[PDB]
Amino acid sequence: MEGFERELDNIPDTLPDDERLALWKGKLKHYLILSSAGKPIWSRHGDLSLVNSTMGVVQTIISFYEGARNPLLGFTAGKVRFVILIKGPLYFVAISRLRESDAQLRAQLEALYMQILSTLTLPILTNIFAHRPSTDLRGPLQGTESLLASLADSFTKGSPSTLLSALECLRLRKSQRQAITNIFLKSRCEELLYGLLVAGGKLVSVIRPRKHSLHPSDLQLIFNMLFESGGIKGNGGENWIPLCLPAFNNTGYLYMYVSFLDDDLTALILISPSREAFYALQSMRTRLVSQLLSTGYLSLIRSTALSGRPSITSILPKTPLLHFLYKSRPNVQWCMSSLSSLTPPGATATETLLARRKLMSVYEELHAALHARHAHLRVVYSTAEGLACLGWSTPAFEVYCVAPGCVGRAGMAREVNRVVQWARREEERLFILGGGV
Amino acid sequence: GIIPAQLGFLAIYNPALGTTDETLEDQIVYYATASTLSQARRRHPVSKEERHERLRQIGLAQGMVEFAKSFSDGEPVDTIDTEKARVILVEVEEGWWILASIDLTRLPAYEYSSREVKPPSLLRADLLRAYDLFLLHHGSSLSSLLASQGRAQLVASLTRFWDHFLATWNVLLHGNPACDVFGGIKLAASGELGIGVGEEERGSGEREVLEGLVERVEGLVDVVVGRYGGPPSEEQWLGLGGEVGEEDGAVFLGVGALDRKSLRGVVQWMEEVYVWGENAFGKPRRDLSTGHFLLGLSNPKAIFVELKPSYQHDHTARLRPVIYVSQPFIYILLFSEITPSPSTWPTLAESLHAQLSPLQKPLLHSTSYRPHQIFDLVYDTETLTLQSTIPNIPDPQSIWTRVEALQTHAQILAILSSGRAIPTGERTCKTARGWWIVWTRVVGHLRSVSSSH
Amino acid sequence: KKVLLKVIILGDSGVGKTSLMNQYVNKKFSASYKATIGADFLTREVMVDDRQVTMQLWDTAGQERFQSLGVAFYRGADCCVLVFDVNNAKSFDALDSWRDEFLIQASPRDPENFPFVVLGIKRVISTKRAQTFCQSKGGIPYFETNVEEAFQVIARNALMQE
Repeated sequence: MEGFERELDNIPDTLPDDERLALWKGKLKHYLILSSAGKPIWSRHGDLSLVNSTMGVVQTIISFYEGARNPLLGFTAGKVRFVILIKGPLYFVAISRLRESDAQLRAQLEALYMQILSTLTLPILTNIFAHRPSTDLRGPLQGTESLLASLADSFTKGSPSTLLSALECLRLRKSQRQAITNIFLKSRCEELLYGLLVAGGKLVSVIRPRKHSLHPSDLQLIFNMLFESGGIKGNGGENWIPLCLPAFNNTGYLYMYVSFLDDDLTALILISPSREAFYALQSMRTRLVSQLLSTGYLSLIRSTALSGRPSITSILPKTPLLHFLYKSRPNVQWCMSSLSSLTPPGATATETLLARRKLMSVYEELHAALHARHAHLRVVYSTAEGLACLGWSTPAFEVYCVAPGCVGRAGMAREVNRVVQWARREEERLFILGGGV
Repeated sequence: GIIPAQLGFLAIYNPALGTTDETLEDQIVYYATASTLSQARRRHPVSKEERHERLRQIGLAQGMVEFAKSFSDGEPVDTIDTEKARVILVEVEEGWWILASIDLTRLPAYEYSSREVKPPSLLRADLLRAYDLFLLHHGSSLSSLLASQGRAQLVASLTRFWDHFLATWNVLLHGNPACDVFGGIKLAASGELGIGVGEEERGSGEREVLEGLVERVEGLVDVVVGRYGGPPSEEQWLGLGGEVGEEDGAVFLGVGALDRKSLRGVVQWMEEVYVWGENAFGKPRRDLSTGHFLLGLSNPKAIFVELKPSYQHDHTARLRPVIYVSQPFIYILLFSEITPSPSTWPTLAESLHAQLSPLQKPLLHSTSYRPHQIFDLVYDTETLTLQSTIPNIPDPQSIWTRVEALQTHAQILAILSSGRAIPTGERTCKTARGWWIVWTRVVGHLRSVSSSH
Repeated sequence: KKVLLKVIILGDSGVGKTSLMNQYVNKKFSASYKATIGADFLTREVMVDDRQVTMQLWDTAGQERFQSLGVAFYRGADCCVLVFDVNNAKSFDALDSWRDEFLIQASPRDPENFPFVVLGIKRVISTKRAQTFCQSKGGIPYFETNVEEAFQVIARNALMQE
């Protein structure tokens, strides 16, 4: 709220040098991925000319700490926080003026590392940086830079999925979701390993075999690379992306087939351990798609995705809450109320973006309060007219809520219990309890 | 085989002292490490490799400061989180920095955990309190100390004071972290004496007696009296190297004539004297004639204070301290630098004792006054007074078990850090152990209710 | 599109202390952390062959306290520059030790023709002694200081290696 409107606006290259440097320093958040050699691998804001000396400084500081056998995990400078992650040859540093915790910035840097490792498998990365530490990774990362930039933009905008390390799901009936999963099973192929149906970035259905299990890290990686980044639209149509899925197998290449269900943007993802399966997976999709319109489930999916997150009044009749964010510790999945209630009905992109950023920053402050290291906090209430907020971290779930300041803890606890009760009532209709057969 | 958390190293440096090469070692006006600190710890040789490590650490801190000058728009690096240590960089004043890396607990390869280590806010508060005490015992400000006494004398004084302080410093959580993080003046449980007529139970006549002592006694500028411990029962109460209790604290502050910052410094020195009697800085050895007087007016030991502008007496004073000690009470009396002669000290001491001994019983009666289980902590930012009820951490019968004490105090420090309340909105945070912390900002008091199950 | 070279320029204890690098780099993109961190940080682009190349200059401090962390700054250095002063006698005499320190500390893959362009910043060290060290190992392109003209040769030697 201190210049966030132009924070996502990139630094123009036509400006002279010192104005560009001042603009770069004025950015609220910076993501800097580099090698152990200090070479600029990727920067969210500004080209490598702008960030080159700064990245060298960061690398030599971390290398100072590595030489002292005491790895550096980050440091604070007033309101600014620098978080440093060392994933082998790769050094990730996040500079935040938005007051996030070390854990949240570390999770965001871990997500960036996850995307990079998905681009090229871990043994290949380690070998290319070991047998040649003087390696510029920007070569193989030619197509990955746009995805990383968009993912970092989503992080700055406020990513609840990354904050909670979970995923969102369509509010589908349990019978309807079971029918969709059974339709998914009725068209299955031996080469198919991980089936996935998503609608508007929200999980719809998951298909996994008995032996191999779909780790939540893999799902987070897929959603970050496709829906959080929004790069799935790029090269629209059939999309045969080689993949890594390091949680499943980081030493090998899977292959994910992405298709648009336009026959809001419903997507079908099919991950197979063989490169030649694509055509067969194509025959899979036409088999699945034809089943969906015939049974009408595709139209239902599109209609459910078209309506966004349910409004706070509809979820809780006559509630003082403006928004909430409920995460279930099992099933690793979350849900939230519509963001349209925060902003006035007639608003521009900048106003809605500012409202989302404010609410998300409140949520990350609450999340940091709950998950402070060596602090067994269970409930946290704050008053940032004002704006009251509560966060509850029962070992079975995790709920954050925001209301106008004229509510108080007494009523806010009642509202939090109410929304938790609603989520428990609709647990089967909100979360993927189990995968496919 | 668990290695406890200890101060990995500490250093005080002025970057403006070392400009060119072969003057970088002049930057480190003080340096200490655990191996160096061992001798001082027992009481209270450097080589090229160690000097290289010291210069590397100081240059690394300066490099972080300069690198973050651009991003933070003037704010320097204050906290550094590393795998094996927690580093605190505090700018004590303009151009003077103290960098302290505290080694985390090693658990048998090693696993490095900071479960019991003080948070960065509390470590910075302790370092600032030590720096304020050093200023209290030496000059007005470190820059003035240097420009007056030369870098060699500054190095000697810093070495002595900081070796003594770091010998007894506990990087782990201990005592009352909630009171320690705020700094300020820790008032006793009774608070202050009665201001005017009608509060004689709290010590209104007692406060009048103290004020008349200030005015009547020649050369007396200020008086602060604090209660530490209990009434007389071989006691050896003034030592024990223990911790200041929750009830212990300043009872009657100055009559004015002292800035609240320097008044806080004097009160902290009183606490240090109570904890480290005969071992505190200045060596407050009890008088041979009578044990009531220690650090008499008769080595002209004088502490340096800044007087309040609303006083006749540009504001530095260099007053002379005299500590009159009773079993429960400690009176620190700040006399003028020259007006009371040391020659008349034997005569002045008898009058002082005759004017404070009859005060002992009424003072004991008045300080005994007190204003599910609820603990609060009111810290008035304007007047720096701190009145708290949160119990201190028991040493390894209080109403607390030690584990609960550490958990509660670490939690409280977490709310203070999150609430941006430490000097250097309502935050209501609960837990699964039945503790309900409620931090409120009174409009400038900062209350911290600590409701228990 | 974009090619990157992390230049490591080895000042022989203050010889290369921004005496000549000041007017080379755009001073806007700088970080004078050589006194504390142990390396001045610079960045400059050159026109090598019909396409630009960025070099991140690391003007190493060379102090003994930073030597133990030598592999820290020397990681992945595609370029090295042995810089001395023509007037100073010990400037040229320390080149062999500096080169051995680089060769052992970072261990370049093929140091036989590793980029080792020498900048003779402007005498005890004559031109004969100036290229004697060059012809000793590989005839490295020494240039007496127009400084940019001694760095596109660095790119021509480095891109062909990549």
